[PDB]
Amino acid sequence: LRQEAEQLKNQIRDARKACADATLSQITNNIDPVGRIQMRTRRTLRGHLAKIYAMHWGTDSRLLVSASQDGKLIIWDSYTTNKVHAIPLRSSWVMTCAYAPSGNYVACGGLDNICSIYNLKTREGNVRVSRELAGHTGYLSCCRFLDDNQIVTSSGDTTCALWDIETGQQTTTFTGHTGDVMSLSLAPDTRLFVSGACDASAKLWDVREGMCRQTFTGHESDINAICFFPNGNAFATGSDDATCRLFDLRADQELMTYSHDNIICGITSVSFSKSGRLLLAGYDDFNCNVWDALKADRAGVLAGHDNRVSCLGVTDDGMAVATGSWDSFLKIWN
Amino acid sequence: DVQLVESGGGLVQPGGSRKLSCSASGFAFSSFGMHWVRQAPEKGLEWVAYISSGSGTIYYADTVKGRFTISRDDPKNTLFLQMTSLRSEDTAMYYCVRSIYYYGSSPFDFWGQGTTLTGSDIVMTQATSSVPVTPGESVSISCRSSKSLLHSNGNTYLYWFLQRPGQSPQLLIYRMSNLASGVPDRFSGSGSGTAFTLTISRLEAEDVGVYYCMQHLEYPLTFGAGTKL
Amino acid sequence: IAQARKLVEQLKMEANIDRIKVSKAAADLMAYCEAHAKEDPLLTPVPASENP
Amino acid sequence: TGIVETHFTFKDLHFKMFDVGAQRSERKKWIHCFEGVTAIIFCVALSDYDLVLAEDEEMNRMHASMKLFDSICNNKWFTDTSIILFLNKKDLFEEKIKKSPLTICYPEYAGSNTYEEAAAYIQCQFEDLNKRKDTKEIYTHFTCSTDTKNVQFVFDAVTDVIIKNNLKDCGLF
Amino acid sequence: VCTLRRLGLGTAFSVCYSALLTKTNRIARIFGGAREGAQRPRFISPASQVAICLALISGQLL
Amino acid sequence: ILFQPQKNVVSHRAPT
Amino acid sequence: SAEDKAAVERSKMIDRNLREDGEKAAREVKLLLLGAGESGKNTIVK
Repeated sequence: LRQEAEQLKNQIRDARKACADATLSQITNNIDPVGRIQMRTRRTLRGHLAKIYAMHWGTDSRLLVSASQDGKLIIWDSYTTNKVHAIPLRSSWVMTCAYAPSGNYVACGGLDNICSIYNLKTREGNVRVSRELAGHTGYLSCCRFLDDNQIVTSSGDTTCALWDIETGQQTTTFTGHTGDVMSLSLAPDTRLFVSGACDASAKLWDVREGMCRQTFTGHESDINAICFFPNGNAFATGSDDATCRLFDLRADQELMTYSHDNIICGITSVSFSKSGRLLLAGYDDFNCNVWDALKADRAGVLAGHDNRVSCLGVTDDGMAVATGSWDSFLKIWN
Repeated sequence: DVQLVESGGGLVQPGGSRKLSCSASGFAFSSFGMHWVRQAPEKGLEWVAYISSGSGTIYYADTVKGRFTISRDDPKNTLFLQMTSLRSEDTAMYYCVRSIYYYGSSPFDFWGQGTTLTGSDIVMTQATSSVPVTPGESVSISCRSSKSLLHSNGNTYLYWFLQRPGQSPQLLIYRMSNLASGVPDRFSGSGSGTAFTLTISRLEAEDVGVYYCMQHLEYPLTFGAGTKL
Repeated sequence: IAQARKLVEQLKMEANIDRIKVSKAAADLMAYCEAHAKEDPLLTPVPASENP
Repeated sequence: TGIVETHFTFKDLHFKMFDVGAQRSERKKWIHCFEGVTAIIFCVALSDYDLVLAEDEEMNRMHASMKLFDSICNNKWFTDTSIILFLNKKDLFEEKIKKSPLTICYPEYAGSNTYEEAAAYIQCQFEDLNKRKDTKEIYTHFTCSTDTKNVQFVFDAVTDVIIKNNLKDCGLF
Repeated sequence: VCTLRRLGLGTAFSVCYSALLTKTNRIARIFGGAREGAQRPRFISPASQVAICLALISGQLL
Repeated sequence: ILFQPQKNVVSHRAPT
Repeated sequence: SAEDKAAVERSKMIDRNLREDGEKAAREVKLLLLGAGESGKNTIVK
């Protein structure tokens, strides 16, 4: 019962306090901040005709895919800014998109509880639907490609399930969290997809083994987006209370909090850079923001979006960041 | 299944001419560019004409400029080609070619069965005409061009075909560094600027054929001399 | 069964709390940023940008 | 369990209603994902002003709709869209209008249970919840138990807001 | 003075009678969208109407 | 606007 | 710039396809059914 869990709840807090007393994440205070990194313009990709919620890059940092309410999934390339696949979409109420690591498949999901899989490389000049994924009652909040065959996606039914595109079935079910699950972020090791659920608690999961090893709490309001640090030693979680945090893996606790007095909005998307020193943001004031994770200070502010951003992505080789604004504009800032 | 069987050209006479009809099956014709290729009984391949998607762009060869007319029927999924005042040099067997153009695409990846009809351009020259080969050996085929094919975008325009005896050629390597779909990983190519080579290891019995190399920079589409293997 | 599931799940975090770091987590992120500072092109402008 | 978009066309205008509700998630996470809509339709059961939720045992069936209706109109997302009101099963309501006192829903109401009179008070109680009503319009309708002629009203209701929306941007209004 | 007398007389009776045409067209087209539905007609905007008003005026200048 | 104020009424295409 | 020119030509064609679908999507009215269930929603959708 809850009486037994009370002792366990207090026991883990004592261990967390011991780690919190060892360091303060500000012992150095001499990280030599770069300063003004104001990347301005030179990318004004257009083509959509409705609101945009997702924008995912490729492994080669060449192909960019975005999903909109118009029911048209479009694949873009930043270099030549010309549309390559203006493929149609069965569901108009979509909220996420995914791009295969091998550059062969894309995924879409929305309020219809369908995770459609499309094969880009087909010997017919037109993509087809690989199969229809069903089994969720909530909504495809965020979808990612675990590999070329196995994928992991979120749902609005507090259930994250691994999928098998070969035949179609939920190999594993992770229905062990109360709030709503909003987004997930994978790992280069292809083993961790820590959640960004609505109840302000990030729960870690293990691929092919249903279990939770650590839960990260300490956020107010809701959580809308989550990222993952490149080396796997930490990750950043974006809450809806205009606050950000950096949850370390070994420390398993919050060590930094990024929030200014004047700003009160929320985070809709967050993503690290290659080095991880500079962290981007998703503030809802019709503009994006960047925070320096080294000096714990704001590096700069960039704007130019008529509507507030909804998606954000950093290329795997850097030197390009895209913003999925609610307006039908995607800009790669450089 | 993809079928590009073409019906049309046969016995003709000087002055009189007649048209071609290439029928599509198993694929979307409206989203593909289409090409025609001549093969003389004693010579190699040759460009004829090209129709883009939606008939938005029209091209013709110098030898048939103002003489041949190209047209397509997207609803009928059939491709036509009008001919006027056929000459003796036009006596050759025609090819129907399927192609698409986008980032990462594989142009000239499928060819039709084929029917039998009875200066500024970049010069494609192959110094070798034939090579005796044995199973299990390694052979290198060198293809050279009069103009460098390396564009500022960082990609070159090289295409390779293998002439099976009695059927249509098949694409092997496109852009000199990408293998076509269905082609084994054994086939490979290398080059820089104008000295392009193709490397084959562990020769098999089926590997016998004639290799042709093309260029696509600008648009003087010409075929190579052809090396017999 | 909800109470039983909650208590059996709680011991996993307590058991995982044994593998805990005091200062390695902070040093690991700082070392990674410094080591990969040259590789990252966002912090330092480059003259050979692929998106001009 | 997802939403259902039904098609129906009348008088040379195509309509695509969205049956959103089966969704049992936050809803708010996709409430904003249902904007740009010209108008919304709110269905109210007239013969529910007495019924009380058995599980809650404290919240009335009609009073529960009052909280939902107030939240929908008062949010910042739906400030630029009109409201269409539908009343269902008036035959049972008319039968219960005297059988069950209007007080059961409106204790303050003390007027004769006469349908015409009661229907008037409950209709006026729908629109007095929004803080701002200058840019908000409500098109109340009574429909029917079979609702054979309700298609004409919704066709006229959208036409009123289609013209109004166009004039707002053009500055003519 | 003689040069702009022809310009002055032509433009004044063209500016006055072109704004009325745009106003009548804008009202008629907006109320003429009964056949269509839930869509915003093009060229009806405060910025676009000024430009289209000068298009008819500039025709007289030519 | 001036001679008879206090009206300030403009209406849409109202059929009822 | 040969294949790039053809790629731009394909982009222009599918740009028109997206453009023409914009009017069709905008030519249809959108209505949202709201309220508690079993309150008459069946009689207005059948």
